[PDB]
Amino acid sequence: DDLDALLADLES
Amino acid sequence: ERDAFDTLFDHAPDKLNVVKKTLITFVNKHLNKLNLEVTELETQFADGVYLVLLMGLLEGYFVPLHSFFLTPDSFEQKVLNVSFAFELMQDGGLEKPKPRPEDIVNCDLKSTLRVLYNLFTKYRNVE
Repeated sequence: DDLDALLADLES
Repeated sequence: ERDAFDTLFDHAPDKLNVVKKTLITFVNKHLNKLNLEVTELETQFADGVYLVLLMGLLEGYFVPLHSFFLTPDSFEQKVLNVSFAFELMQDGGLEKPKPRPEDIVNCDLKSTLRVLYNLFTKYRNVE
């Protein structure tokens, strides 16, 4: 689920 | 060995600009304090200076002056700087970075993003 996790950090 | 940045560049390249930007804001949250600014992650971390300065700012280190080059004049100096920055990351308790110090100096975008994101993950709450 790495891209989901990455974008939750950097799209917040 | 594959990670989210591999997935980003392969399948979701339009999400790269928000990834850049968030990381730029994070690094300039700290570098601005020294009257320094990053406009572009592609090249501005390659000489290793800002990564060293950033670690000093993030951990509150007394960075030894003779441990890195403030104005690196060659590939090898830029190579000693990134390695020292990696050393300071590990001194704070971060895992050894994935990229070789040379990957940063050679302006590899994925490598640059990986290093900066792992600092973001750890230090996003540091004022």
